[PDB]
Amino acid sequence: EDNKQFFGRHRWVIYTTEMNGKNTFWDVDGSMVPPEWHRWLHCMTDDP
Amino acid sequence: TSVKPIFSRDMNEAKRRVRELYRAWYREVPNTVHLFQLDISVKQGRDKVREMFKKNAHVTDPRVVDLLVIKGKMELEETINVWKQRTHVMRFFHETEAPRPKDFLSKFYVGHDP
Amino acid sequence: ASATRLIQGLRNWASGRDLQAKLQLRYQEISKRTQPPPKLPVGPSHRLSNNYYCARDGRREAMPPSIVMSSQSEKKAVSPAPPIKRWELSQDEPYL
Amino acid sequence: KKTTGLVGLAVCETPHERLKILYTKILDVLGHIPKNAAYRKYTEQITNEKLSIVKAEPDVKKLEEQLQGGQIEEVILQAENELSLARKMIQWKPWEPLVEEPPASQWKWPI
Amino acid sequence: TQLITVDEKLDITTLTGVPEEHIKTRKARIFVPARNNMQSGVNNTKKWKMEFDTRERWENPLMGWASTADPLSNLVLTFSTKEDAIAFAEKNGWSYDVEERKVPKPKSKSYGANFSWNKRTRVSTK
Amino acid sequence: VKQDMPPVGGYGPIDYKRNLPRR
Amino acid sequence: LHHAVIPHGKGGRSSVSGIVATVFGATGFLGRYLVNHLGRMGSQVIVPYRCEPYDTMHLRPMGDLGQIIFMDWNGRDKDSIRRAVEHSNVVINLVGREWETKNFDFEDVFVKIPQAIAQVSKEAGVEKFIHISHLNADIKSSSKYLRNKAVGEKEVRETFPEATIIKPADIFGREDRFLNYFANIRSLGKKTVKQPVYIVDVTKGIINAIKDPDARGKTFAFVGPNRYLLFDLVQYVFAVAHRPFLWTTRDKVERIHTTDRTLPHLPGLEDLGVQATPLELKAIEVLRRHRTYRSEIEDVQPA
Amino acid sequence: SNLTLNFGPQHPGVLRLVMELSGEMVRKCDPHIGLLHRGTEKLIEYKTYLQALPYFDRLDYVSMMCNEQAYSLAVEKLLNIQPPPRAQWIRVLFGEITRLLNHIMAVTTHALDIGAMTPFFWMFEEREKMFEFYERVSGARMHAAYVRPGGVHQDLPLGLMDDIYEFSKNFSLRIDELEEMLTNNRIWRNRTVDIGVVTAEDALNYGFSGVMLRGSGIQWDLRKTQPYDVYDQVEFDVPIGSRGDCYDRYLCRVEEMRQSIRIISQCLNKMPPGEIKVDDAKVSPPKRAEMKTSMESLIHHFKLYTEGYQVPPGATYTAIEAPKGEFGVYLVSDGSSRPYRCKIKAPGFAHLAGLDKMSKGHMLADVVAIIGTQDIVFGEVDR
Amino acid sequence: TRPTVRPRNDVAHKQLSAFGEYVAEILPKYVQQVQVSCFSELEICIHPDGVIPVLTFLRDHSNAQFKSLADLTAVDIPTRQNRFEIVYNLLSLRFNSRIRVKTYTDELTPVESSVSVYKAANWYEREIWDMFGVFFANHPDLRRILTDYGFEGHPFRKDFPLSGYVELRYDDEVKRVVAEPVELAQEFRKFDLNSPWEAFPAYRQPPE
Amino acid sequence: GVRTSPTGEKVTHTGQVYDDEDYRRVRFVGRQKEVNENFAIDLIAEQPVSQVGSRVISCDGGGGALGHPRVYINLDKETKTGTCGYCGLQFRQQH
Amino acid sequence: TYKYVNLREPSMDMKSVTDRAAQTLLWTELIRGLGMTLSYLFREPATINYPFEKGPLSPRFRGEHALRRYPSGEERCIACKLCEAVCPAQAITIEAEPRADGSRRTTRYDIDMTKCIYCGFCQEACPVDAIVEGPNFEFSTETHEELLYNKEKLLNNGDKWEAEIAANIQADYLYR
Ligand SMILES: NC(=O)C1=CN([C@@H]2O[C@H](COP(=O)(O)OP(=O)(O)OC[C@H]3O[C@@H](n4cnc5c(N)ncnc54)[C@H](OP(=O)(O)O)[C@@H]3O)[C@@H](O)[C@H]2O)C=CC1
Ligand code: SF4
Ligand code: SF4
Ligand SMILES: [Zn+2]
Repeated sequence: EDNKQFFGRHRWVIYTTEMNGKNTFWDVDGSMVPPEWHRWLHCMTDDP
Repeated sequence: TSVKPIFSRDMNEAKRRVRELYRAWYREVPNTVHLFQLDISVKQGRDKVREMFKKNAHVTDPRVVDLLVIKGKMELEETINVWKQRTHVMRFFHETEAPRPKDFLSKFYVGHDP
Repeated sequence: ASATRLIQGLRNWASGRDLQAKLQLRYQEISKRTQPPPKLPVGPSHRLSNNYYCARDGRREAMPPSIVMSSQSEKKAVSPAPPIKRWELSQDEPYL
Repeated sequence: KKTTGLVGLAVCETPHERLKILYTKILDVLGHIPKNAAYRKYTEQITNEKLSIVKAEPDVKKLEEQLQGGQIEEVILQAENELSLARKMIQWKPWEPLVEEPPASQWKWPI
Repeated sequence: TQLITVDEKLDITTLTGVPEEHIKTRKARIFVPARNNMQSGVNNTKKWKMEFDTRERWENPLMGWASTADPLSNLVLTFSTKEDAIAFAEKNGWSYDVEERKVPKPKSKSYGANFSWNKRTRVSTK
Repeated sequence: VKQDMPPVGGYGPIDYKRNLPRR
Repeated sequence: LHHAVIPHGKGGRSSVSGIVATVFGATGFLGRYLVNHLGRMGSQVIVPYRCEPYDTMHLRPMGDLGQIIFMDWNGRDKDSIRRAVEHSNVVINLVGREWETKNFDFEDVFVKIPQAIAQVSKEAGVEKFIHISHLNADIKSSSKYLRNKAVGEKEVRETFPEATIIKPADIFGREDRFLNYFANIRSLGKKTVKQPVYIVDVTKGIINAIKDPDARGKTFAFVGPNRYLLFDLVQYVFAVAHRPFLWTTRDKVERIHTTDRTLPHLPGLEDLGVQATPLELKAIEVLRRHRTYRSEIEDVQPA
Repeated sequence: SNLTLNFGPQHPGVLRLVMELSGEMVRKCDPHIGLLHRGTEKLIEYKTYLQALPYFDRLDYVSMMCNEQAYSLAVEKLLNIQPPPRAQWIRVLFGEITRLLNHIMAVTTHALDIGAMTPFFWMFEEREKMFEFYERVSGARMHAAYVRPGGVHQDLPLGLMDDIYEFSKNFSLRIDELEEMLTNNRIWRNRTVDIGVVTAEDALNYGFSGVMLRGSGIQWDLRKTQPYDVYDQVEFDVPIGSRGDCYDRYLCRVEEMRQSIRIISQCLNKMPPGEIKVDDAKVSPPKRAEMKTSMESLIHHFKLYTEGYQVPPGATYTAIEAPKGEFGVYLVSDGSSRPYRCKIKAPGFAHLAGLDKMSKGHMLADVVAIIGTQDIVFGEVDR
Repeated sequence: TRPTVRPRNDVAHKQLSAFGEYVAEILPKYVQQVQVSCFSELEICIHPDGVIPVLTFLRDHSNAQFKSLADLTAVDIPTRQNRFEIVYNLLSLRFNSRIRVKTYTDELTPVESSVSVYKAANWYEREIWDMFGVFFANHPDLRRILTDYGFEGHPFRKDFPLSGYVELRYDDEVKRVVAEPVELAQEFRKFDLNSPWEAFPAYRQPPE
Repeated sequence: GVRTSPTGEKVTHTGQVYDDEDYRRVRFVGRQKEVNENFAIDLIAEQPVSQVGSRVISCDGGGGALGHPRVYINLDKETKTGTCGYCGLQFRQQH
Repeated sequence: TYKYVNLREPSMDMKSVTDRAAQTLLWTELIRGLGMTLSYLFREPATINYPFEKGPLSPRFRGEHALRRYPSGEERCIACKLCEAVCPAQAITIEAEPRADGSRRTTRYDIDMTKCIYCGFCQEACPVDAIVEGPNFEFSTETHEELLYNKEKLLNNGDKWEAEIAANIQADYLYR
């Protein structure tokens, strides 16, 4: 979560490889985030 | 029951207008079957045009025949223009029915159908 | 914001609006989310010992439409309404 | 004045005498209307009142804001339209009694 | 004007576009609907409903729904008298069965006879 | 109490005039 | 039969007909038209494909919502084929490429493919297996194609005895092989009788054979109503294609120079009951793509 | 003879147009419309009031709250309910927001339909913030129902009006920059001045409404003549056009955007903290706490969502100043829980009726400019 | 009665009563019902021999301008002999008033076709012809607007069902779109929502 | 946690498993029958039977406007515990 | 109150006519429009990177509805058919049976996501808050079979998260 950039570039995610054995280094989807960070990342809160 | 007419006074003008419209539909088919690039000979098209005119043969009221003349003249104008496509002119025919029979016995083998 | 001075000056010079103060990127005056929970007031109902529904029966006040004229030395010739006044130019810069 | 607000309505040049000859033609064609109809009474009443407003005006803007109808040439178009319906209502005989009634179980709504 | 003089039935069935199968195959039941017997209210009376017969409603083999080959089945035509119902049913072409309107019988009930002396109308529980 | 959303004593002005520099 | 196998109501588009058809091949020409008529019937069509999902995507919107189903298979493993015919009312065998490959030949496609599927459909316990074969498939020579189909007919007659071997002539249609092969040329002049038959009459015959028993076991043959000469056929198709002009293997040219003959020892269309159509109507249908803008019906009808 | 072109449904909205043109300068054009026909009136006839409210939300689709406001005021006019004042002020604020949205989409899609590409992107960033406001208010991106007959449902959350204030300032600067970009742009003035003149007599006989009446002379605002709500307490003025030009009509739309900014400013400054919905449980549903700990509130919730509220028998026609014009709804209701027949007067339909007089003496690029210059969405034109 | 009840005005009610009486006085030939509702909008219920005289009177006559035309519809009512009700909805410009001229007709009668005195009624009349089925005589063009060309049945009637009789799908036999009888995938469950107990006593019709 | 028929396919909480004579076993080929493996009957028989010292007691559902509407239930039978229709969780009395 | 525009005459003063001529010849305002486009050239782009920064939303967002269940308990639904009664698309299909315990329950609760217009009327009509329009936009389905949610896809979707749905409801249960 960065604070200096504008509203839309507050919070980003960096995905890692080998979460279900799908070779997710390339072709990264959505939907890989657990739901508490799905509340946090869509800017519905102010607390992690 | 002094009813206002549409066009006519009795069945005489009704017969005159429907034979005028049939003459127009007769001279209107081969132009369209050359234009829209159909797959059906001219004689079959004329036979189904006269079948569509023989379908409503038991109609007697003059206002109703006047209104059918109006319907046919509207559709003949929409077919002499290029507004209607190949789909609607083939939709007048019936090639994709696999038609249900009319005997009681084959209506009995596929039942619940009076 | 958070840009250097030279491109800021060229933005201000290529369009003379002093563009830095209003630029439509929202940074700090986004409304702070997870506000405190609200208590919502109740208006002119719920007051005990006057709320007979026969009083404010707005559905049943709808009368059937009245009629007259049917099938079954006189200053007259009325209009449906008084005639509508010609307007006037507003004062907030009439010819923009 | 010059170039009023309406687009296809080019300006007039003599309001007073044009509107007066319009209303003399109104009273003429209305003089050809039968008498016992109410239509002659109401039209002749409102047209004599409007013409009598017109008879004693030296100005233009005073006639515009005093006589209702608003803008000055819309009054002239309105007068031409009323002359057109006077010519049409010489025909059509609307003061005759009612044409044949409905089946009378019809205009009740709630079905 | 009024030039046409004829006293004949109307034949709109060739104009209304519905095919001959659904003209001469189905049938119209014309009836006052019965009072919904769990409730007690005859506001559901006073309207002659025209309805059609029901037909096959099989099971949609992917979910378990009620598929149907019936356009006309979900109609209802609320009328106000039997005569206009018969006139519309004969005009628009299809067959019709007109059922009967069965009013509640005007009885005579009396609390004083619920508390009688020698009769057998002795409720013995109130 | 009440927790609606009124403004805080009235907001500021918002310009509504066509602004051109005619330079 | 369990419930949800009884029919219900009218035909097609979530109108449940009573057959579940496992249709082998089905990605090419004839299988696509047969899936078209089964989706018009309102059935459940299990198509197995070994190719890309794009071709079964092109034949996909035929059936209704979830009526047809897709599954993978191969020509090597019996387990995927038994998984394809786990539960099926009927199964039809429509397979065979008109040219060789490096992995599958004319040899053993028509011997190793129908034996394996007929074995696993007999062991899975289905009825009404319909196998198509080409006409004049004989042990007599001049085509590896035709001798392999003759061995295939004998083997599918030997194992699974209650099968319906059915055989069409050189069928022609909107996306034909041989008539389009005639139009796409540049040629010789000889004499050979040959009778095309139109594809929708053939697939109406197939659906009547697949839902109309008393035809189980007996082999059928499709005979077009024309039975005429090849040379006037080529000149008629050029005259209707408005061009004068006076994978191309040797097996294909010997097929179109094989004299197709018919024997009435097996019944045709009338004992099954569907009308056949002549050439010229559907020929004017398929012969588009003349020229930029560009009737003379020949109708040779020999013998 | 003459060239009978058939402009199909490709993009130059979506229509079919058969033009018997003379020689790059036309003769007889006929719009075949009805390609986007859905059956809204029959569907509303077979449904209830609250359930068929989204049909009135989406029969017009660019305006998204004025159509809701028109249908909800039809039902509130027939049912004899005055909504509470805070509902009226939020309804006015969102009417002005939707008016701003529809005018700015009409401006940008007319610019792109001519061919200018970039202010489309600028003002659609602004309209992305507009949709952020709609998301925070209701939860939907575009098709917020949100306007029940019986006032605004489920009032705005805490912390919104400051964002609307910030958006007001920045949007005033952005529309000033749009007038900086275009508007005395020379080639665009050459593109549209003398095309599509409309006489006010023909503007009344052909039944033009809204912006066409402003452009062709006569002063006619529903918001000024017939205040259907609290518009009589906010002070604004309407722009009038001198000549019947397309450039004039563009100027009129831009100044209606600017007056929408004024009304939003005064509506923020004069918000009363009254109440969300009406003081009648038989029309609006009761709130959920009273529903749970109350018997009569549960009964009214249950019947009000199954059967719905009934409507007394009668017929009404109301019409409000949507950004396209006099958006009209004519309800006919038998006394029941379903409406008997509704019908919709579409300003786009009435404007497209006069396409012959707007494109009689001009060329076909001017025909595309005339089709663009009236905010016609081809879903509302269908009814 | 003060909160949450729509306050009615009586000045507009008295004026519309007086004006409806005035209209029915000056046009005695064609006028049957003159009704003012509770929310003050005028309705004049009309025999179908005077559509052109009533609208030529009402567009002109200088005491009621009524320049603008809105909704035209002919609400499809069964139970009557004359089914359809054509509703011309006239809006003035100088006056701020709304009147509804409601003329009646049955299925097979030409009304006098107001296209010559309201040019806005061109597509309105063509749309009512296509959707309802009311023919309009002495009229330039009647075609099918808002419907398919191969479609017919006049679908906005109460007699035409909700789902139509035809349904289109693409097929590969004839390589085109064809029309087939409707085979829905779900029933369209019709709900019996019209509960009893007479929610309005003021609208009770007298019984037999 | 879940039962399974001898055809090899999982039953649900509703006993709707297919027979040997269906084709929906073939529509499940290659794609899993996504059954909820968490039954709703057995997560209440594990709940403690509450014992409340009054006679007629309330039930909310754990939170104002988070839960079912209030039901007041009676606990006067001696062999059958009272049971909320909304909740499903029992109560008893103590005196 | 009307404020009408397009009223100027060409001023025959020499400065106004020579300024209009200089505008016509020296290309003034076209270079001014170029200056405005350069002023937006030298800005920062107002784009967001999608697969790493999902865009902002609201705590009342509507989409991907699923069934809730009680805190440490059974299913929350009753099969009271309020949502089937209010569903304007008529997408809900409920068939109810009671189980062996005696509480009234279901057998079939099928929603067509294809028919669903996503109003919120089934969110707000449910008295016990069983069905709630969820947070997200994750459908993107290759087949038309899979967009028809059964009761068990709904319960797996309500068990894939409750913490999100409980957090949104606990954020916004005092408005509705
Ligand atoms: N002239 C004609 O058209 C006539 C044809 N027939 C018969 O009709 C059938 C179909 O012919 P047609 O459609 O024209 O041509 P195709 O070759 O295109 O049809 C055969 C089908 O089976 C598939 N297939 C073929 N070989 C294999 C293999 N080794 N492994 C897997 N799949 C295979 C094909 O491709 P894919 O693998 O991509 O699915 C296709 O789906 C044939 O059996 C032929 O004998 C009979 C009489 C006349
Ligand atoms: S409204 Fe709620 S409790 Fe009622 S059936 Fe629907 S989901 Fe179940
Ligand atoms: S949100 Fe979807 S499921 Fe819920 S009521 Fe609306 S259409 Fe029905
Ligand atoms: Zn409980």
